Amino acid sequence: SGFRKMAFPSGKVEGCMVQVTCGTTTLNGLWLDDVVYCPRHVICTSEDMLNPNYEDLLIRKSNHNFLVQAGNVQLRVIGHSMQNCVLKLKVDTANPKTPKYKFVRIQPGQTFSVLACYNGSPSGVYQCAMRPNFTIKGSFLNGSCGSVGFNIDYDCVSFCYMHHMELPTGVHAGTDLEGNFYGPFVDRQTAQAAGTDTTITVNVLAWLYAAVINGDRWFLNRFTTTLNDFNLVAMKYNYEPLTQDHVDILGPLSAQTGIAVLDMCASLKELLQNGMNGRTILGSALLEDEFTPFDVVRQCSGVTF
Amino acid sequence: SGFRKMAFPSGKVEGCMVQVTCGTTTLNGLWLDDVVYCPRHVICTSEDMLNPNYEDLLIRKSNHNFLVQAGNVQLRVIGHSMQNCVLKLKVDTANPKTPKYKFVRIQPGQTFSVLACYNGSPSGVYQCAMRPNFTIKGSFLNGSCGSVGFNIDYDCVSFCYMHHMELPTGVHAGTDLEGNFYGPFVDRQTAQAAGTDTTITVNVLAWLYAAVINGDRWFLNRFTTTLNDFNLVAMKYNYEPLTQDHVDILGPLSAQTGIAVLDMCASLKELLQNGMNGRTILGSALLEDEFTPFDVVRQCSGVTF
Ligand SMILES: *C(=C)[C@H](C[C@@H]1CCNC1=O)NC(=O)[C@@H]1[C@@H]2[C@H](CN1C(=O)[C@@H](NC(=O)C(F)(F)F)C(C)(C)C)C2(C)C
Ligand SMILES: *C(=C)[C@H](C[C@@H]1CCNC1=O)NC(=O)[C@@H]1[C@@H]2[C@H](CN1C(=O)[C@@H](NC(=O)C(F)(F)F)C(C)(C)C)C2(C)C
Repeated sequence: SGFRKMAFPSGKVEGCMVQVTCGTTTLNGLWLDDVVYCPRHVICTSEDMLNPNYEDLLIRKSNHNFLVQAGNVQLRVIGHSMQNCVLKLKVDTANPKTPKYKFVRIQPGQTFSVLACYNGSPSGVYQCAMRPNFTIKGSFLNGSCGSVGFNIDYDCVSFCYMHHMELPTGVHAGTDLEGNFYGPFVDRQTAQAAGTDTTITVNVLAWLYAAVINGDRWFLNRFTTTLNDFNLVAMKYNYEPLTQDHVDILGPLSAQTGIAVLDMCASLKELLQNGMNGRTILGSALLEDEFTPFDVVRQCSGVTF
Repeated sequence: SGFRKMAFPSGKVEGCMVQVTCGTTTLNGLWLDDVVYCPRHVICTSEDMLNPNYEDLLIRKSNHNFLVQAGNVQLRVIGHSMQNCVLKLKVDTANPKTPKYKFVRIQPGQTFSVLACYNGSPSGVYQCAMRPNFTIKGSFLNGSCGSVGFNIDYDCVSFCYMHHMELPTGVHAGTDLEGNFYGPFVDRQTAQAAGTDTTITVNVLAWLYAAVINGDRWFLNRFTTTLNDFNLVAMKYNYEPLTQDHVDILGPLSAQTGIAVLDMCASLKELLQNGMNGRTILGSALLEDEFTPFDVVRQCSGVTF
């Protein structure tokens, strides 16, 4: 029993991380096969930042202008190119620790693990969600860029995020591994602000089921609601619409606990209308929206990699 | 910026985990050099559990009665012995992925990462604290025992916990890697209850400093207090005493922020006396006590391994 914010084991990703230095700027790269992937703003000087012409900056660079280091070992760059907002550096050595891997673009609401890195070396791992406004609530300092977010399925690593920047409220923005940003953000030092955020309703319901499975049951009531009447109440409290596909995805937890999705919706409605009144759920005094249905099942049934 | 509950990278520990099977019971072991370490209750049948004589149960067992598997590879046991509540199984193969390592007994208040495992395979990683009552608030299912807790310093893995059991309130108890329990717990299925828990004051102060560093400043007041008058108020709200050694350990954060430890104590006193009034600190509506001073510095300055 117990329920914790839990990350994927990071060992497969750890063997892929390298340091990339261009002039005076250092950040992290992902070494897979004989390619190193990193944010293109490595080629900017603390100067180019307000309005850079990346295509131009890259035309001046030769292979030797990129120093790539894997622990203590120098990797010679033998080719370079740009794809959207990431650089691909072709190196003379295939990484012998390359996992089985895919590149995926995740949707808002989905969770992943971040391996926070500095100077090509891991500092720590944590789990977060892709918010509806296309930001994440991470922990990233100067030098963190090129840190990656990932999921594991058995032995296949799904790379889904590479970190690029920090926005005013202390939230974070980055790209997929093909270099396209999540959200309306660009890689320049200019006035940018996150859209207002909403609460991921399907995940809050998944979390309420996790609470029942672990024996925290005080918030269950004897009523039901319709999907439509629930969605009126959700909108008022800045919650995403709940769709029929979300009800289908909650099917396994609903089955396991014997509580119909629309019955749990009635319980959430009363929590939103009446507050929690100093009581906690799973040790928390706020409703938690960074667990997917799949995350709940994984932790509560003990799936391994 | 940002502050997250962050675990150590787990890759070094992942290469040490194996499956240990004795008769019908399977759990996890830690393979270091040519020794596998695991909880001794692997030699119990779902029967022996209420009151086992381990010394007796072990006398009946031969080397072949332990099946040890490392991924798909069989490790032959060539010797076995017991030390307190852990078995040491001598195997015919030295683990080629053995990290630099130490065994340490941690004190209450200290934090570590748990690599939750089933069938010798990692499920996830999370951070927790050794509570004052010598329990941890983890996430562990049937088959989790022998999962380990650890710290990293640069390249040295400090193993500090091996998981053995779950107590009534859904909290967890286990041993150091020499087999001695944390707290007054025994490895039998009998009526056991955690002592009442207290809040780790030094860690709550460390967390308030983390909040200032990240720009969350609303709770700072213009007053000071004495260590003695603070400690009267702490005791009333079930907080550990704050000692002069704890003030010395907070020295770096106090220096960095320019807020004297006793000034932050005055702020915490008002939070305890007057509540937080619907406001959050670092996104949280409760005071958080699972970050040590060292954890705050690490995350906020970007220390790597
Ligand atoms: C990567 C090395 C670094 C990571 C930042 C630094 C602090 N925390 C982080 O996550 N990224 C940058 O420095 C990028 C890079 C230059 C400016 N920048 C920013 O993150 C800036 N943010 C913004 O300009 C904006 F989001 F728009 F508000 C900064 C103000 C935090 C420095 C680019 C975008 C090329
Ligand atoms: C390890 C494989 C397993 C891990 C437990 C199972 C559920 N969550 C966990 O962390 N440990 C055990 O099954 C141990 C083992 C038998 C009984 N036991 C317990 O954890 C039990 N707890 C207690 O008896 C007590 F803490 F005292 F209340 C149980 C009731 C949770 C099964 C020993 C201690 C030999």
